[PDB]
Amino acid sequence: VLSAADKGNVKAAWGKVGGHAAEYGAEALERMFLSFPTTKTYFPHFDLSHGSAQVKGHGAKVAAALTKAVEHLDDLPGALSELSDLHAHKLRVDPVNFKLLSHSLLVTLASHLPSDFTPAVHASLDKFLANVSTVLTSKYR
Amino acid sequence: VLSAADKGNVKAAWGKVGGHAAEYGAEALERMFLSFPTTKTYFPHFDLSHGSAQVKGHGAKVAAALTKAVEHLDDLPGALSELSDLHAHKLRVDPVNFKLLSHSLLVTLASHLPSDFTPAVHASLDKFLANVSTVLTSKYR
Amino acid sequence: MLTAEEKAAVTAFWGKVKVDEVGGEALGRLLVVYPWTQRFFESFGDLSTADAVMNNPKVKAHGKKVLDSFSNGMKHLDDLKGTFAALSELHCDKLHVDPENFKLLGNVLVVVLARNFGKEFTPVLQADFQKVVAGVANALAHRYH
Amino acid sequence: MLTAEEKAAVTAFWGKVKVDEVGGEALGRLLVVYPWTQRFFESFGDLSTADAVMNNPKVKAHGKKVLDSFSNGMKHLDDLKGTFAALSELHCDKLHVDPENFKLLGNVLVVVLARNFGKEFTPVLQADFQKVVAGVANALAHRYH
Ligand code: HEM
Ligand code: HEM
Ligand code: HEM
Ligand code: HEM
Repeated sequence: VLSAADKGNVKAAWGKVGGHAAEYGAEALERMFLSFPTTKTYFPHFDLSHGSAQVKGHGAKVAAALTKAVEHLDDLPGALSELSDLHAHKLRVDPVNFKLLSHSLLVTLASHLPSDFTPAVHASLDKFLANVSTVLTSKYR
Repeated sequence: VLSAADKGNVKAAWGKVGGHAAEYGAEALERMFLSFPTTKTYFPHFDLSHGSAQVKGHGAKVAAALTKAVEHLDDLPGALSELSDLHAHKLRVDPVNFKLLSHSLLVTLASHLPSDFTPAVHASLDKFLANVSTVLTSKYR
Repeated sequence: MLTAEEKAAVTAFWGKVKVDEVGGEALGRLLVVYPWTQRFFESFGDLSTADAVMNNPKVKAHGKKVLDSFSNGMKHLDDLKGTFAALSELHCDKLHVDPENFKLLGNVLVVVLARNFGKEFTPVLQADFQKVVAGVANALAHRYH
Repeated sequence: MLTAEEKAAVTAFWGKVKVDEVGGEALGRLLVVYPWTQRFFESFGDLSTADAVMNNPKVKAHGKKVLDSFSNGMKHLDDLKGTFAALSELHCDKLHVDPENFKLLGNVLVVVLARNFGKEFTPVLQADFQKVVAGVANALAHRYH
């Protein structure tokens, strides 16, 4: 559960991400697939070669969902219903994988906003991602 | 995140627990300390002997907080704020411990309510316990 | 691993466990309680509801196999790493089962025993038993460790 | 673990790592990001706030010790179980550190390298680095598995 402070930190970090959300979204997938090769099993139909237009397009999808979540920090389950549906019910993604993408996403933000990625912001972003992960892996509908 | 079926299952199972809450609460602690001895390091000032009146009394307190949570399934953070403060801020209990206790409680319940401890009830309680665990390890202050 | 006692106790208790029955309930509860695990059992057919899961013939049959390996494992508590070597390869290398899952199953198995034996499944026995399932989870996770 | 390819990569990059600084930043972020870890360093003084934690001299000092252990591991990449036997013993047997925590620190380590190297710490380089930390975490958790 996020503090009021977490919510502000998440919003601040995200404002810095701004128009690069998609790019960061794409790099993160990219880092996950490379560091954690078992995640690839979920994308048998994807071109997973380095630089894939497919991974890029998918990164934008992911980034787009995260911005949606940032905007609805007070009702994530409400905000990401369609997504749990897909991830929990449809794809049955093992929860461990969500920890791989989160890590990948922090690695990505850290490298691009070294100034902004303070320990406090790092702490709040981690919590937020744990929160989204929980919503996406829960069958509450 | 709990579904409406989840909440129904929790209320009903906890309803069957009824007046034996304290006893079950005490047995869960005893099973925890015995199976996972590292847990004991959080209670150095306790007599963790067999049947300690301290354990039994602690068991009672744990059971009363769960009842309170069952009564507030829609606002755990609000309902358990004081306990979060204790466990998260003051005690700094490693979250793996919550898993050990949750397991310990489920083992207790299955053994005492075998006809009621259905695969569905089991699933719902496991989720309920993870939600409580999240609250208790979160510093939302 | 267990000492002489833990072992004997664990052993003696086991002699009363109907593998057939208990294995089907253990696997079934896994798919119900931790539903992402259904992904690995796609070929099993209908896992749509808890009833479907618990009543699925593939689930039940596969559950019995799992418990057989456990029973074998119980005969070789001395060498769990050796005894589970092939399964370690299958689960790790071919299936790619996150090792976290091995723990969930072992835990679900203990819940199942508690259910089936009530008070007979004492806190003390439970404990020796936690040792066992942790040992088995570690043997299977070897191609990770 | 690493191939010779990867051995080389990991080794070259490391050559550029400022152990002092990275170490202190890694330990500090751990304590701030995963607050319960603070329970093991109660003796370090004030860990009240991020600022306090990051600026704690004992934290800074200890971060160096750790990274030092890291540097050594880097040298004995093919026998991490042995190189860390001693630490495994301390952390597992004496400290009772839950091994999940070993994964958190490594992960924090990777985030810090990324913060400090930017584009220099590529997806491909990170990938190699992840194997190392996984190795170190498994070697430390040895006393368990
Ligand atoms: C931060 C957590 C995540 C978020 C926000 C997220 C978001 C999304 C979005 C927005 C989509 C596309 C939905 C559409 O078609 O419009 C999607 C699809 C997908 N995601 Fe995720 N995802 C997350 C984690 C994961 C993880 C950890 C995995 C597995 C490694 C995963 C596997 C997939 C797959 C297999 C698809 C379907 C791809 C396709 O066929 O288009 N997701 N996700
Ligand atoms: C569902 C999970 C848990 C619940 C509901 C719970 C509940 C409680 C309650 C009601 C109290 C006493 C509050 C009062 O003073 O009125 C307490 C105290 C305490 N709890 Fe927990 N607890 C949980 C998990 C844990 C875990 C996993 C640990 C560590 C293994 C732990 C360690 C402690 C300690 C050390 C105290 C203080 C004991 C004393 O000095 O009296 N708790 N808990
Ligand atoms: C205590 C831990 C476990 C034990 C002892 C165990 C045992 C077994 C055995 C004996 C087999 C069949 C071997 C054969 O084909 O000869 C098997 C297969 C399999 N296991 Fe496990 N298992 C365990 C945990 C898991 C977990 C946690 C999962 C995934 C959630 C899993 C997924 C599978 C799958 C997908 C198969 C093959 C299905 C098929 O081809 O019919 N296992 N396991
Ligand atoms: C990458 C994983 C880790 C490595 C390589 C590592 C390394 C070290 C080293 C080199 C020492 C000093 C031993 C000596 O006194 O010579 C140490 C001590 C210690 N470690 Fe870590 N550590 C790791 C993870 C952790 C984690 C995650 C925790 C707990 C949150 C932890 C808790 C401690 C504590 C409490 C001490 C002793 C403090 C003292 O006695 O002054 N370690 N570790």
